Amino acid sequence: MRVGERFTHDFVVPPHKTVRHLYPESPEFAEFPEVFATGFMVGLMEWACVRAMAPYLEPGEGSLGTAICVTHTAATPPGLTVTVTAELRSVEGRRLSWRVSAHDGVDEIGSGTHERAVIHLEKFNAKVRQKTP
Amino acid sequence: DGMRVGERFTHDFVVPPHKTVRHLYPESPEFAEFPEVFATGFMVGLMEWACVRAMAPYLEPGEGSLGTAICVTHTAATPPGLTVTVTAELRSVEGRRLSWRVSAHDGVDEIGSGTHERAVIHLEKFNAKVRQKTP
Repeated sequence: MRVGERFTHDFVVPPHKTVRHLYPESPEFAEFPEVFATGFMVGLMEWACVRAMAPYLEPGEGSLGTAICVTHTAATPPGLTVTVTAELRSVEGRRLSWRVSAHDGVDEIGSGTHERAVIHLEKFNAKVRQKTP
Repeated sequence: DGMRVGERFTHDFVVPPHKTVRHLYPESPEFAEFPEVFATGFMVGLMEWACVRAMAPYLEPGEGSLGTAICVTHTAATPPGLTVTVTAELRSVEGRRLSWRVSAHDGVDEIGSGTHERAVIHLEKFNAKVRQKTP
């Protein structure tokens, strides 16, 4: 995997990726404006990075998000297409650092950095199995 | 009043099965086989929720807020059934912009921390703007 490697993916915002859909159990969010939630944008950023690195993972391997540092500079109603671009900026063995950026066809909506660590899936699941209630 | 710098709100949440990674984007084939852990996008929303709850007594009627930045590590994984405690500490207020230090632990591990910034908005003004760009 090479530094400068870019990947791009598009996503038409559906009604069910607004703030209130992120936490339906939240009365405090229930009457927030109908805009693409930051947490959903983060997941879209993660997803772009996961797709870009998938052809470089061995079988039995996966990855986890380890950091997210982004702005969220404009709001997006449902119906717009959000284009995320992910550019690999660093590879420190198991650790990958992406510059992530997103626009909704009208505005730049956010950018910053996302980081990921490559895991062995079997060894990781055992670790979480043993802190599960 | 006005909000006081250094004041803390904490906020508890039992992670249910439906706040795992494959539940953030059910439409994602690429996520459908991820381990069953609390998604970063859900932790981020939990942190916003803590900050929103802390701010609410201080907003004028018709006022709300939007997150404008998030900068957090996510350092341990959390299966469903553990309680995530989010701590939001107010760092600064500069007119409409507030800065928060956000922190989370799942009873076993510290799971993440960093910063979150929000902006106070006039809800109906903002909605009218949002419509100007709906298709």
